[PDB]
Amino acid sequence: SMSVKKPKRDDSKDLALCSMILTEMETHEDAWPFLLPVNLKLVPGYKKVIKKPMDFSTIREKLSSGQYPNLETFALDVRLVFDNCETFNEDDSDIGRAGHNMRKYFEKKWTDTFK
Repeated sequence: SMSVKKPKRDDSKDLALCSMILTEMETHEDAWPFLLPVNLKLVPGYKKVIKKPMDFSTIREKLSSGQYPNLETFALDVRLVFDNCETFNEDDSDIGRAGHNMRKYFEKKWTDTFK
């Protein structure tokens, strides 16, 4: 509350560390469904169904341009990528399996880096 603060957590390396995690996600072999925005002209249903499209390239550009105020807003967009993928894709599809795998991979790096 006013003039009453918990001790200051060092957040000065967060930007660098999120960039590193994002590099690791970009270079994973199962990243291909997520590298670029879904083509809303070429994929029926996507525009109407997925209210907030997100992809790794869009996260990389937001990250690079100071559009994440803190590491939680960064994790929210990463998780959005996988939540969208589960919304639109069966679990027993290549893309559906890719998304589960990538979510697992991300969540471990997140825990190991920050928790």
